[PDB]
Amino acid sequence: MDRIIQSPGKYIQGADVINRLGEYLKPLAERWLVVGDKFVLGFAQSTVEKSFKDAGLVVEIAPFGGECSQNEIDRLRGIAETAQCGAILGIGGGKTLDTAKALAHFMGVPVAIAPTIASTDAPCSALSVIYTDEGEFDRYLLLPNNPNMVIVDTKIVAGAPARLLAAGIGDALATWFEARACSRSGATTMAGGKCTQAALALAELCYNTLLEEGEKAMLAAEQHVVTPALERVIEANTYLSGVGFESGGLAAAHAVHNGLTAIPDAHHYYHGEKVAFGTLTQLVLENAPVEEIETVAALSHAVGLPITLAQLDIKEDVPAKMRIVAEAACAEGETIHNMPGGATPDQVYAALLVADQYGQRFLQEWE
Amino acid sequence: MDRIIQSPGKYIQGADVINRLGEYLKPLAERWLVVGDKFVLGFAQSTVEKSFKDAGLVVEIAPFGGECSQNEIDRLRGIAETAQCGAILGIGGGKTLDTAKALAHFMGVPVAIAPTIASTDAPCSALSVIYTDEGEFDRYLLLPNNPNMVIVDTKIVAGAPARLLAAGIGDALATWFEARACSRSGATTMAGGKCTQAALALAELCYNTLLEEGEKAMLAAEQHVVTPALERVIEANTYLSGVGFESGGLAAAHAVHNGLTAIPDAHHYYHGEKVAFGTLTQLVLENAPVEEIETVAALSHAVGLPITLAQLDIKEDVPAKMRIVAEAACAEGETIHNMPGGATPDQVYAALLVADQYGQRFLQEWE
Amino acid sequence: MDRIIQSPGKYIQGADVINRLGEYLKPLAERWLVVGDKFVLGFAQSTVEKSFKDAGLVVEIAPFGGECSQNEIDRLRGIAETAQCGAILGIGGGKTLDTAKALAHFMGVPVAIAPTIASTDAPCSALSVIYTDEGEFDRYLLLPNNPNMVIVDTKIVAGAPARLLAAGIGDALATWFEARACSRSGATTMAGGKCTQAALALAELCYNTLLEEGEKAMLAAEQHVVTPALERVIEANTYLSGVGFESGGLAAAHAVHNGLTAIPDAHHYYHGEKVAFGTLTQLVLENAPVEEIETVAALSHAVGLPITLAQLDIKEDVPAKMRIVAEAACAEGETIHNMPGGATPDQVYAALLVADQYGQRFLQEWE
Amino acid sequence: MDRIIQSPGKYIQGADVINRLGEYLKPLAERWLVVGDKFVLGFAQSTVEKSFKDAGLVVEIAPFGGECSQNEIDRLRGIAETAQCGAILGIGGGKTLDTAKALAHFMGVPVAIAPTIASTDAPCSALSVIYTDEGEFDRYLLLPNNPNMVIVDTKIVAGAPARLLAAGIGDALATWFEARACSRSGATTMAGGKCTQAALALAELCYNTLLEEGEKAMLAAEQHVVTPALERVIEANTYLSGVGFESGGLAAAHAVHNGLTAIPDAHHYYHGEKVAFGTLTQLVLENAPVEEIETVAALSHAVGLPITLAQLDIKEDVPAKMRIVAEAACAEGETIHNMPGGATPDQVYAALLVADQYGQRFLQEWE
Ligand SMILES: NC(=O)c1ccc[n+]([C@@H]2O[C@H](COP(=O)([O-])OP(=O)(O)OC[C@H]3O[C@@H](n4cnc5c(N)ncnc54)[C@H](O)[C@@H]3O)[C@@H](O)[C@H]2O)c1
Ligand SMILES: NC(=O)c1ccc[n+]([C@@H]2O[C@H](COP(=O)([O-])OP(=O)(O)OC[C@H]3O[C@@H](n4cnc5c(N)ncnc54)[C@H](O)[C@@H]3O)[C@@H](O)[C@H]2O)c1
Ligand SMILES: NC(=O)c1ccc[n+]([C@@H]2O[C@H](COP(=O)([O-])OP(=O)(O)OC[C@H]3O[C@@H](n4cnc5c(N)ncnc54)[C@H](O)[C@@H]3O)[C@@H](O)[C@H]2O)c1
Ligand SMILES: NC(=O)c1ccc[n+]([C@@H]2O[C@H](COP(=O)([O-])OP(=O)(O)OC[C@H]3O[C@@H](n4cnc5c(N)ncnc54)[C@H](O)[C@@H]3O)[C@@H](O)[C@H]2O)c1
Ligand SMILES: [Zn+2]
Ligand SMILES: [Zn+2]
Ligand SMILES: [Zn+2]
Ligand SMILES: [Zn+2]
Repeated sequence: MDRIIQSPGKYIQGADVINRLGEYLKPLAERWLVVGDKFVLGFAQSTVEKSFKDAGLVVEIAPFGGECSQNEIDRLRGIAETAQCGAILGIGGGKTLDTAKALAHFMGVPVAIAPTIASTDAPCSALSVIYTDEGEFDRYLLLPNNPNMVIVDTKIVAGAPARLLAAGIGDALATWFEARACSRSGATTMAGGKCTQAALALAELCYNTLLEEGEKAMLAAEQHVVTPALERVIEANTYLSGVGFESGGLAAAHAVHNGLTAIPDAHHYYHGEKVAFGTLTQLVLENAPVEEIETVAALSHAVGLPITLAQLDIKEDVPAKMRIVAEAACAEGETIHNMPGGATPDQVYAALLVADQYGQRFLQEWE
Repeated sequence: MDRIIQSPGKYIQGADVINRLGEYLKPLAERWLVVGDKFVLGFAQSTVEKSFKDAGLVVEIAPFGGECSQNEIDRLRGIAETAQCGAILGIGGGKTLDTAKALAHFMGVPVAIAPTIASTDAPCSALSVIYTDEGEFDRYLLLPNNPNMVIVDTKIVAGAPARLLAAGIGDALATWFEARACSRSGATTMAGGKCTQAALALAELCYNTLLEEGEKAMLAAEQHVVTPALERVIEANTYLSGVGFESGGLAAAHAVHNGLTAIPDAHHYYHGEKVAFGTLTQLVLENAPVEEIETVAALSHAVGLPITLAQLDIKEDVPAKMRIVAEAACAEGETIHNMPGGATPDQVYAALLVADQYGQRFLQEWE
Repeated sequence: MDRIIQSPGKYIQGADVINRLGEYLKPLAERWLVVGDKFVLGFAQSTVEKSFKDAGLVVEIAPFGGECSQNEIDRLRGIAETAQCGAILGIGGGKTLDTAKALAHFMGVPVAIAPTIASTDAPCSALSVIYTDEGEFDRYLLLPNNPNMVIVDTKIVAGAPARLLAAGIGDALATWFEARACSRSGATTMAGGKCTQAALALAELCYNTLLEEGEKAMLAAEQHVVTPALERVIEANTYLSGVGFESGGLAAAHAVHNGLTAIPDAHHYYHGEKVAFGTLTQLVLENAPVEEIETVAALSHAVGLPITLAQLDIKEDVPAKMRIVAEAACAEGETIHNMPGGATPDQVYAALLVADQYGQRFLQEWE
Repeated sequence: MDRIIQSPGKYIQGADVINRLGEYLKPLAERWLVVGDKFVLGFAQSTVEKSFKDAGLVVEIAPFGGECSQNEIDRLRGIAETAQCGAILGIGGGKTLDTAKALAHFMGVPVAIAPTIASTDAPCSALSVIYTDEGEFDRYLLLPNNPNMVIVDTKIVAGAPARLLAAGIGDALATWFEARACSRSGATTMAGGKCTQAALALAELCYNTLLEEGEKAMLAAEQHVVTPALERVIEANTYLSGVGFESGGLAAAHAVHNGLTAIPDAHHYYHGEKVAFGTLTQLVLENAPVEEIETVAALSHAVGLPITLAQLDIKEDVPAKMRIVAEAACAEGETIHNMPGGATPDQVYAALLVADQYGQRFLQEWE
């Protein structure tokens, strides 16, 4: 069938690009509603206002309630209609960004996306994940296009807690493995077609970038400063991983992430931290070579991601919980079925326990 | 400076995808002006009308005058307002697509483009070239965004003259060398910033695809059939080179192309045919290793592109003509200035004569 | 523009060459003033006198006051005019040698240079660095030629404190990295032109020599004896590094050295010890691969050079001091601007902190 | 023994650098004798006079007799004292440069040389060959130093006959093999000591430059234009081979050259043309591996150098002539004695016949 690749229309990254926001956004619309993470507005709200004002734009700022829920979106629709804005800007982490995309779609207007962390591969995709106000999965909202514009201030990312950069590394490290599995199996992507070569190349670049640059990038995030390694890892966590997962494919790592959220123990760990264990689980399923397993385990360990179930607070009733994870992972319409030859609940259960054992031996040997 | 990559929002490629234009375009608008010339509407019109009709869309077919000019745009816009079209589809070669992009810009509506050939890398880009009704360059029209949707029917492309596929290879083969040069010089790209890693990776993938698949694809093109090699070369010629040139950078090869168009002798050659000589010229300028120049000359020769001035019909008064080419290639604003260290007219002159001598020696040996 | 390489007219190294000084110097002049480091004159003054006397030359010996200042040079001019000498010999470390060059230039006579340590790349260059008597930077004196003759007694070098050989390793280890950056950026060299191939080759040889021979050479310097590894490292620290920096180029490592001298904490560390940290800082800026960073950090550590700010006594108020270092490093006319794409004060600050972190982890891991 | 490298003080190369002779030479002297023959002053004189005039210098043009002989030197010195010149500029080919170096020596003043061809490696060296007014070898004049300044206008060199560039390649291609042999035998170099690492690295760079760039440069030479390949070959032919031979060492190839000049048949060939056969002779003597001899024969053949005795017009009485060559090459004082293990007349005789047979087989295969 057809080969399809999707992208945001334009992706921009640079130090202090928050000062140029207005100038980049001006071609899209004159009037703007900003949906902003509260923490971020706390240090940056004047800077944002000045950026728009200097470009001759009209802007109103709405603080974000914190969850991408139907209620929050509806609240923001009300504010948007009153403002009669021609476009939405999301500025924050993934929850803020998914909310802005959904809002913009319901208002039928352009959306710009300004990640203030590089924590997940949400920013670039044509998808918003909707939750209940209690923080539970509600539904996927499939958008007819990717954001018009994605603008990443690398200095703001560098000032955020380093754990959130690690989390994004854990999210993005899965990308190549999942897109390759889908290539091998011939699976349809979220873009609705088979893999392009472009998408697999970006997915592989993502993996190699993290291997070469991940540890260097963490030194910079820990000191809250911008270096070339950090710029490269931000691009990987954001553009490469975004295009790679959506237009290259999802498989076991994401299915296992979803499984793990059915366990209360891990629910407050970051998306990428759960994806990280999902990647190790996937390498058991696809029987990756010893040196590949070790390379991934070593990078994950070096940036502080979990490589064991105990690092996700899964310490008691492990067999029973892994049954739950395995069943959820193989539910109808999960992406585990994109693996070459598929995966049964028993195969995933087996992979979970064995990945945990590999993690546990890796750690012991590290003293 | 910021690092920027731009892309069409969605790129789709597949055999007989023209049957699916409706389902794919539906999410963007209900009412469409379809702009195509007589020849294309000749084979395509009834298929388009049925695909749109079955998706529940409205179409207004507007035969195209053949030239991308302000008058032609105004006329078509005339027709589009009357019909109350929400979106433009261009279907055909580069002049038709250029026109649909410009029209859609002036009317503030989305654009889809459906190339029926793969002969240049211009289609996916955020640029429209405006011409006189007589066919002379008027001005470049910079667009605020790349086409919303690009849809390539590989079966229609396979039916086009094989010469046009080779010409496309000639245009796309420059991509890597020009992006690499701009990366070495730190030049600004047409997307408005410095190179992303993503853009450089797609430019290099373009090059490697053409090396690996070029000759195989030309066998398919000459038999007018679709193979995976042809599919890959079409992607390289269209998506990879489009992103590579616009977000990776242009340099000497394109500037030499422009110089060659000041020479009446070379008027009957396609864009990519002149660019193919420009690439060899560039490799002399940057003093590429013998093995690289030989690889490029061999691929160019194997798919029928020119590697000498005589194969562009430049046979008489060659010194005098190359002074003209060199002076034009080095005109203020030209992309030759993106080469590391720049290039003077004298340097470009020298490279033109030596690239020609190199091509001549290469042809002599080949027999 | 023009490609230029500069050299001393003749470079000589050998064990006990101090005995052949007179014979080597005789073609330049009959009457000589020797400007001599006091420590050196303390053990070698009779040997020097005998060398000249045996060759039939006339010599007068002036002990060097210790700083290359305008006053010291003026004092020595007075002595030289009275002596009516036809040439100057400098014998000592870098401060003695720069003084002799400056003196010889002001008297308009030939200069010979006899390093008694291999501590910096001063000896061979067409430059004298002038200081205040208080030991502060005054001005660069650009000489119209390099020394006529450079004569290195490898046994005298071997008898000096081993720390001063390490210091020279730290000075010379920067050479390849800086000349390569300048090659990449197209920067002008101190010789006034673009890089020759000759200069880059000598710069690269310098780096590879230190990697292969640095540790072996330190064993010999510690035992105060001459081996082939020591002879090779002396040549690297003196001729290779001299030609390499002047005719290949300076970039971030030297700019960072200059920054660090604005900090009182490090002021009494040797030139090369500060350059060593500057090299690690540069490898952050140019995003060197992990294995290159590690190779350089390991060699620097093995010969006793600093790889952390604490090893230069920068232990308190580090952020504030690194702002100072970064601003000085990027001052107008510094060589940091020779890096590909340049470097802002923020980029250099970032590189300083991250290089320090890499150093600190390297040391921790070394237990 | 001491390790010594000698070099010209400053080497400058660039297109149209003749326009900058004044600014570059100013630092050495105010008043100049410019020595050039009719032909060179023919194209160069007005340019030189304007460059000097604009720098504020005085010039006295002294047309050169064509032969480097004691009479010619005395005459010119005559003119130089009258004019009260502080420095000599030689401009032209090797006989003019030789003369300027010798003159400047006898008058005790600095010398600048501006080669208008790149056909031998003699220009940069500290040696002048003196001849009879009739053109016969009189004596070698050893100079205490290399030229103060060497200035090569690559655009003038590109205008010279292509044959002279190839001849230069022939002269420079020996450099690495002769320096390597002297390094293996421990022979003393013309600079008066054992090999430095620097000199061996420049000799090997010369070889690799010619391999990589030789054929490319010959295309530029034949079109009479400047490319980077030509620039690199000019540097190899002039600076790298000059330092390589004088500070690296001469061996069999030069001795064979000398032997070949005792044979009237080879009189119409350039120095580098005879040396090219001498190199192949040397590779037989040292029993170089088949792949090395083939590489050298192929490069020599590709740029038009002789690889057989017939291509030096030695066609009759070849055994008898090769006895003469072998005896002369092995004369007391000749450099063949620097080969590891030495060489007897019989060994050299054998190598000459076998090198010829090798060349003949190589030409037969090539068609
Ligand atoms: N749509 C997709 O394709 C896709 C893909 C992956 C993940 N997601 C979604 O992404 C969400 C997770 O995003 P997230 O982990 O970024 O959560 P988030 O948006 O809640 O951000 C995490 C935390 O980071 C803080 N933060 C943000 N910027 C900061 C800054 N500059 N300095 C300091 N703190 C800062 C926020 O205040 C917040 O507390 C989930 O809802 C998940 O479903 C969507
Ligand atoms: N200087 C220039 O103007 C220049 C230079 C180089 C390339 N080009 C490009 O080349 C084009 C020139 O050709 P054109 O304008 O006449 O375009 P065109 O559309 O007429 O090109 C040939 C056509 O034949 C069609 N075709 C033939 N048999 C077919 C079959 N069996 N099934 C399906 N399709 C079939 C192809 O699909 C294609 O549309 C330009 O539009 C431009 O894109 C232009
Ligand atoms: N001109 C240039 O291109 C260039 C390049 C680099 C550095 N420099 C200059 O070099 C200077 C630093 O030179 P340095 O570090 O050699 O300083 P230095 O000349 O003061 O020598 C350092 C110490 O070594 C001692 N010493 C010298 N020879 C000895 C021996 N044989 N045995 C024992 N002790 C011996 C001296 O007495 C002195 O105390 C600075 O002024 C710097 O600006 C110039
Ligand atoms: N046995 C020998 O004497 C021997 C052997 C081998 C090589 N050589 C070398 O070759 C030389 C022989 O040639 P020559 O002495 O007649 O030297 P020459 O200077 O006349 O050589 C040719 C000249 O043509 C000039 N030229 C021609 N067209 C030009 C243009 N358009 N622009 C600029 N310059 C242009 C070149 O610059 C060059 O100076 C010797 O001087 C020596 O260096 C000598
Ligand atoms: Zn994810
Ligand atoms: Zn093009
Ligand atoms: Zn230094
Ligand atoms: Zn020679």
